Amino acid sequence: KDFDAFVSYALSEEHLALSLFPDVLENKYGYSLCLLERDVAPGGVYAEDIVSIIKRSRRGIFILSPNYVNGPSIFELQAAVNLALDDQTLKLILIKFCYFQEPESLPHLVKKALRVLPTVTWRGLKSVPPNSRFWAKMRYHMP
Amino acid sequence: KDFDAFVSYALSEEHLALSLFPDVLENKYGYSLCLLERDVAPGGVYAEDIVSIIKRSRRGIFILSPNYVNGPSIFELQAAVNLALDDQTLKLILIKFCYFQEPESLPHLVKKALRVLPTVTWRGLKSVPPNSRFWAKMRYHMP
Repeated sequence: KDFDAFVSYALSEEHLALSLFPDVLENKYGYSLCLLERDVAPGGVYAEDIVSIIKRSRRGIFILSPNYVNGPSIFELQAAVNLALDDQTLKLILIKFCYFQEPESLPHLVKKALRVLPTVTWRGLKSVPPNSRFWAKMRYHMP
Repeated sequence: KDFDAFVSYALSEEHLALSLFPDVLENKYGYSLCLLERDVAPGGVYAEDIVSIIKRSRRGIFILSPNYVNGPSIFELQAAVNLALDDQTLKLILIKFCYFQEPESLPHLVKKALRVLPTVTWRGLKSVPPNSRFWAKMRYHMP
């Protein structure tokens, strides 16, 4: 394993994933994150790229939103859930970025994980300071 | 390889893939097709299986619709387009099941493939029967 946590995502979601997570967890608290766009080689087969970085990651961190659960992005959480039932060194954490209604024919096991996995509610401006409840819960769930 | 064609999808889109495509191409013309639900053993990683059946397939068949291009199924087509780059034994065909708009955020290679790949139109009751124009074009693009 080569990454503390892999960060999957659909201010904004994108700002929280790509600027805020590495700012706090990497640049301030020294963890080792994986972002698709930074750590993987362009081109390539996206299905393997994710199964690979999942296999080299200690946690999974999923920023849930309506755009996530109704888009192609949900491919990433399914793989994580698949790979997690084989290895439980892999611990998955959801993040409630905003309300999302959950879709109606998500595959069996993805519905299942939504029902039991730990969620940290993202609460906007309050959550942004590095000493916030949000990051506190994030750090608690890191290796 | 070992399959003539892999049939990817998100009456109904599922009836086409699961029922009519075996009825015509498999049964009626003796071809060898791969359906995810039928020809891979359950469990295992969904992203390892689509890459493996694509690698084993002479042809890729993709039933497009808004459901497909806006859901995670869009990653079956993204893999094949990259894999088909490496390997010229793999030829891809697009099926237009019903009108869709090219989603604004597909991977660069997927958008390219929508632009240039051979596209056969599903025309409802007219295309069902074996000697229909849709199956004629289909059998042309088979091995």
